[PDB]
Amino acid sequence: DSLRPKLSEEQQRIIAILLDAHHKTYDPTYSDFCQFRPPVRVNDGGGSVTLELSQLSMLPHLADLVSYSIQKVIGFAKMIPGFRDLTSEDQIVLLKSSAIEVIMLRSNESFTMDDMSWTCGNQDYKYRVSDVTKAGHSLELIEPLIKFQVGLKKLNLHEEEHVLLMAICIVSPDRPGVQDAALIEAIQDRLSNTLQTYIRCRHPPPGSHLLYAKMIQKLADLRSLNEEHSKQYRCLSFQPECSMKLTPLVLEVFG
Ligand SMILES: C[C@H](CCCC(C)(C)O)[C@H]1CC[C@@H]2C(/C=C/C3=C[C@@H](O)[C@H](CCCO)[C@H](O)C3)=CCC[C@@]21C
Repeated sequence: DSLRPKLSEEQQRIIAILLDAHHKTYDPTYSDFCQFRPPVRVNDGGGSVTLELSQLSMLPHLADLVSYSIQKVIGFAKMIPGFRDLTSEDQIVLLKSSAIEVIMLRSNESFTMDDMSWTCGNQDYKYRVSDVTKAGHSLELIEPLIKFQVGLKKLNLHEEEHVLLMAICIVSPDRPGVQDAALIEAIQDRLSNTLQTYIRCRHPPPGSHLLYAKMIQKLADLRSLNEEHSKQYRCLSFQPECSMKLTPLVLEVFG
């Protein structure tokens, strides 16, 4: 063929709602960042696990940034068509297991290939590999995280595809501990069908009909980064007085 059905009225509403949800929960001016505990950058040119763990100089700032981001994700998820139809128990399972992956996805909007930084930013609010090691993380997370960001940037997603990919990430029927996997799968399928149809209808050439499979592959990549973050957060958590440098929400979500 191959067939290019038009977006239904419902799929059109779904996309409008997700776009609106993202515009209300993602500030592209980063104007709240001055409210976070300030960034501190110690002398660590090369760049010492002992010193990084001793000082955790960027952790209060980046933990506030991540906590703030988790709050925005909860807000976004609440607006996903169908999410509120789930049990409060399943909503929380989905939120806590996807939070770090959605933060990695939504952070792509501040990421720039100009210098491979998340520029929120300023100079104070520009985050590089070395800022992330100053928060207690190691290259086994950071280097594939940068690779992931570049790979995602190069998909050149429409904002519609970006918000759908975040929604699909969150409403995933295979997360540990979900009860109503069938309901979650139904909601995800509706979103996935919307995304597939959108790409067919609206995405030039085509056939860049590998775009959907490239997007699904990013979801698998995110599971990997999630396991590695979990390992590294555990070792950060062993640092005496680390909990003062985090926040209640971060402690709960990642504990
Ligand atoms: C693995 C890290 C998170 C976990 C850190 C922790 C200390 C909790 O383990 C990194 C993931 C990316 C993260 C990062 C920027 C993330 C952003 C996400 C968005 O929510 C922000 C939107 C703000 C408006 O709503 C903005 O795009 C920046 C920079 C430098 C590495 C990290 C701190």
